[PDB]
Parts: sequence; structure tokens; C-alpha cells
Amino acid sequence: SGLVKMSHPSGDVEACMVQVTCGSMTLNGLWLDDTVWCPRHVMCPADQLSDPNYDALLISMTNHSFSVQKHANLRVVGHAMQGTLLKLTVDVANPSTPAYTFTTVKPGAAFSVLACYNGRPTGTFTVVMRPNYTIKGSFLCGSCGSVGYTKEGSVINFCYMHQMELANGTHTGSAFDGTMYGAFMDKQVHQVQLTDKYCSVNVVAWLYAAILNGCAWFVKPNRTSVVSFNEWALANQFTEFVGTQSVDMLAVKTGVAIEQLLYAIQQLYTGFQGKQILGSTMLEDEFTPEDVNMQIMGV
Amino acid sequence: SGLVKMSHPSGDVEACMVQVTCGSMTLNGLWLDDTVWCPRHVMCPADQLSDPNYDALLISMTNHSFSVQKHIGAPANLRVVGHAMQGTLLKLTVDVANPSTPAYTFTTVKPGAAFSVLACYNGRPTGTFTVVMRPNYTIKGSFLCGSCGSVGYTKEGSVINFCYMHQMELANGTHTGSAFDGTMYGAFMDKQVHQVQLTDKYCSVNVVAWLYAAILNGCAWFVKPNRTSVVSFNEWALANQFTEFVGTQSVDMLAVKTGVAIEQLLYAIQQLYTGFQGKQILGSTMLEDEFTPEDVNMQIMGV
Amino acid sequence: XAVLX
Amino acid sequence: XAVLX
Repeated sequence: SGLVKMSHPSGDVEACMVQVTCGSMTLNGLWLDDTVWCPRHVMCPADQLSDPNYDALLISMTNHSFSVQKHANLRVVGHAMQGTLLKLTVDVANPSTPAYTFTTVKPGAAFSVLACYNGRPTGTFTVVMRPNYTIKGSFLCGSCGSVGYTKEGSVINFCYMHQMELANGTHTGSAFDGTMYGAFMDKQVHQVQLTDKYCSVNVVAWLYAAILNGCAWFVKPNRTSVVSFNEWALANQFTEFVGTQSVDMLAVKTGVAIEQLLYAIQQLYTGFQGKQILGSTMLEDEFTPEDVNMQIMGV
Repeated sequence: SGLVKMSHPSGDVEACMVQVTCGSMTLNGLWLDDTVWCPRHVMCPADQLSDPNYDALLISMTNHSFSVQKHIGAPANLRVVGHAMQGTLLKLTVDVANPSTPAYTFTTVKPGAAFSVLACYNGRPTGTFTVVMRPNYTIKGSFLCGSCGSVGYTKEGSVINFCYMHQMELANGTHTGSAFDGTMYGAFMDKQVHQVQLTDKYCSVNVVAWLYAAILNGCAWFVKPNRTSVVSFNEWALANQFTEFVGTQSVDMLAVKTGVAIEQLLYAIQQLYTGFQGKQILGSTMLEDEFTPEDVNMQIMGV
Repeated sequence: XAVLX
Repeated sequence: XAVLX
């Protein structure tokens, strides 16, 4: 296929990982310049996990309550709470802080994750933000504070800090503005998730990937317009399709129009009828148009 | 599910990548101590690609012919003071030991085994991914031109076991390269000629790993009291596009945790190979052999 | 069910 | 057919 699950090289982010302890809890933190970010649930004790009252928690804390370690040693000289995260300030500026921003990722967008335990980076994988604002990851006890990010030129865009497992193999976390993806609360009550959905734009990308590899049996002259497909999407668990220049690029290189692949989606969704594509028996929606442009073309 | 394609953190290996240039050809090299490894085809002129004489090309070279540049991380001024050929790899010697040389070994990886790849272009790390080394000694990778010299490795604690240096594209999305002993995986050769590949085969030990993961996730409808001996399975395997099953400690860990015996899953593979008959396992209609016992142990359980 | 990690 | 990368 020439399509692999590709994440960014992780060196830049490895040098920012630290361990943070408060009370009984230990987990990972992200050390950027003079601040260390970590999940605020590091504060509460075992038998309040179901309903913490984080504000009262914050008050009971001092700078001495938190211990930060690079596994130098770091002295915390300030603590603040920003939504579901702690913003700790420490007396040493991370000598290898990369150029960075904080940006919240949208459903369908991919990013790289550095899984960490006890401040030790143990591995990377890429994931797509689900239409239901969860992520299908690989996170175990000890995982929280692990970090997700994209990269643009030299700038690392931090978009995710791991927080919790909502149900078997299904995860969520906060953006660095402290908000949780989407609206989930950091307490151990049962919480209902919205129904996940196929990411239309990504499935389209994947089909263009197939065409570029000479697998084009599913292409017909028939078309479905963007507007009719979106009305169909609503009733069939697909996200609304929104075109981008990177998709447009794929359409131009292959000569196959977006709306021919919209039609093909409608048909393939009902069944592959014995055949394979690249070579699966179901639609793939975890590759973005930019993945396809990058891994297969230029670009 | 709980299972994803997980690569090693690449920071340690990022710090060894260099760009190697020779004439007009440029590609990636690996800088360990005073040696820079790279594909020998960096020597090959475009008009020699379909039939290169590497002995004659190497003769044509002096130390002056090769130059090495460090583009990322700590900058360095290198000069080659030695050049030699090791199978399909060049082995250049430079005047500066790599200050960031990690503890490491050279390991050849086996069919079924997973490794991490650091894809680079012009000495600059661009992405990482994991591949399993196919039973036909290829990998299903993601590489473009400029990517040659990109490296693959496994880790043992902090020791990095280098196993792959990217060389070529054999067909659409199917690739091979060198172990660091200079041998090409699959014995493919570094010339632009069509070279046919052996039929691929399911990696038995990984399929079993995957079935264990299913059971671990609450999916065990395929599990019967019945079993096939390893030996029985192994002779059957030779005839049905399955590699021979070699048991390991981590497989035994899965068998213990799930209470399900290996031979039972081999019997299961007999049945499933033909089709799931409308059913799914986690949640595909096909056997999956791209996860190893260590992946399942690691990502699903403690170890 | 929601499990803090 | 094989392409040197």
C-alpha cells in the first residue's frame, strides 16, 4: 500500500518528559521552559476518585506538595490550576524546550503520541481524534500525562495530554488550554460517549491511495455531490465531508473526482462483495489526506 | 481494542543520522563512533543503475569522493579518512567519533519479528513506524526517493540493536534493505532489474499472539477444547502458507494468563484459515499477523 | 466505568 | 522493475 502508521520522530518531546508526584499519585508531566504541565487528578487521593472537588484540593496544596523529577531534580515554585490540568512553575528553564504551540485537534485529524510511564518515554504511535472525541490508544495504569502533538517545520504543536480510559481500549485527554476532549469529566463515574463515526474526508483519502496504487476497481463514472453525500452521511454514521486543498491535490493527480469517490463510499459501505482494497475488507478512515499526500506523493 | 502500532522512541537514533554525498548522489548515513554506514549505491551513476559494477565503482573512488554532513542536532564537521565496502553497504571512516553513540549491537532480524524504522531524507529524521519482517524477507514500508540509508532497530533496555538500512522498492509498497553485516534481506540485489518475490506467508506465532489478544478482550468464540500439536501444525503449515511455529517465553505468558493452551489456538488456525464464516475477531474477517507476543504482553498487560 | 489513568 | 531508493 505504501501506507504505514507514521508518527513524528519523538526526540524533541522525549527531552521534555518528567515525573510528577503529589500525595500518593505519580504520573508524567511536560516540562516546557519554566512550566511543568500535568493532569490535576494527580492531587486527589484514592477514595475521592469518584468525586474530587478539585478547587478545595488545590487550596490544601503548597509548592512543597508536588515533587518533580527528571528520570536533574526540579524545585516547584508555583502551582496553578487551568481547567483539568496543573500548571506548575519550576525554578529551572528546560534547556531543550522545542519551539511549540498549544492547539486543539479536530475530529479526523491525526497526531503522534509519546506513551510514558514514570517520566520514561516507552513508545510512540499515531492516532486520529474520533468524531466522538475519544482516541483509540494504548495506555496502561501509570500512563497519564503522556503527550500527543503534531509538528510543522520546527514547531511542535501540543494537542493532547492523556487522562483516562472510558471503556475497553477507548481513551481521552485534555488540550493544553485545560479543556477535556469533549466535555468528559476527570472523575471515575460511568460516562456515556457519543457514537463514533467514519471520517469521510479520510476514507476519501484512503480511496485515492488505492487509486495511486493501481487498485481502482471500485471507481465508476457515477457521482454523488458533496451536498447529497452529507445528507446521506447523517443517516449512515459518516461525518460531513469538507474538501481541502490536499484532497484537491489527490483529485488532480489521479483525475478521479471527489464525488465519484463519494458515490463509491455509499456503495462500498453496504459491502465489499468479496473484494479487497489495499487490501482490507472494510473502509479505512485513519489515514488523512495529508498522510496520503506525504507518504505516497511529494508532497 | 487496546492494540496499536507502537514504535520505539527514536531520540537516541535521531542523534546518529547524517547525510552522505558522493558526486551528485546524496542519501542518509548512520554515524557510529568513527564509522559512517550507508548503501553502496550512493556510488552508482544514474546510467549504471540497471547493472552496476560496484567493484569498479569503489576502485574509482578516493576518500575525497565522499563527504558527510550532520544536519540536525549537534552540528559537526566531518572528513572521511577511509572507505570500504561491506556487502551492499559502504563503511566510511571519519575523523570524529560520534559523541552521541549509543550502546548498540548489529542484529539480523527474523521473519515475524517487529522493528522500528526511522525514515530520513537528506540526513533529517522525518517519521517513524514499526514493521514486521515478512516471511518472504521484505517489509511493507513507507519510503520515497531520498529515503535510502534510513535505519531500522530494536531495543534491549538502552542497548539499540540496529537491524535494517533501507535500500530499495521491489514492488508497490514492498521494500528491502541491508542488515549491518552487509547482507540484503531476501537476497535481493541492488540493481534496477525486475526481481520476483517469494509468496508471502502468515506469521504463525503472531497470528497466535493476535488470537490471545482476542481472548483477552472477551472474544473467544473460536476457542475449542480441541488442539493440534506444534509438530502436527508445523508440517501442516508448510502446505498452507503459514510459517513454522516456534514457541517463546512471552507466548507462554499469554497461554498462562488466558488459561488457553497454545495447541488449542493452532487447532483454531486450522479452522479459521478458510474464513470466519460471517463472524469477526477484533474486528476483522481476516487473520492478523502484524502483532507479536511482546506487543500483546506489553500493551495489554504489565510486561 | 470511566477509569482515571 | 526493482527501484533503487
